[PDB]
Amino acid sequence: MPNFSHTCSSINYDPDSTILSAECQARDGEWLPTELRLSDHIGNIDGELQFGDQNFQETCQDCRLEFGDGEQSVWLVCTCQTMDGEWKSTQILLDSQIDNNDSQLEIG
Ligand SMILES: OC[C@H]1O[C@H](O[C@H]2[C@@H](O)[C@H](O)[C@@H](CO)O[C@@H]2O)[C@@H](O)[C@@H](O)[C@@H]1O
Repeated sequence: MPNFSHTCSSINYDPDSTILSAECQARDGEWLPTELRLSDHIGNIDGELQFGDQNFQETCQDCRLEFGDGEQSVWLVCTCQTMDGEWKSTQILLDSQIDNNDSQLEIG
């Protein structure tokens, strides 16, 4: 269902504190800024990235968003260390079971 793309603009993601910042329009038509911490639903699992877990940037580096053919989407890729200590590249699409209300930001 709907995502924070068209509803919000100026998608920012700091790789240190992993916080997503973007301006969204409220029901009153007013524009406000919102922040979100993915670490809450993203953790490391034997070298892979999955939803439901937490604490991932601590064991991962080079996190960066990537725009596809249409700037209406950005994709999250990060290198996460494995339990043996090896480094591997994983990928994950934020667009999915996540959405933002007109004036509030909460999972759908
Ligand atoms: O911050 C603790 C860390 O613990 C768990 O991760 C394990 C493993 O996947 C990691 O590769 C190594 C460190 O490189 O540590 C543990 O053995 C996870 O619960 C992870 O989410 C958490 O951040």
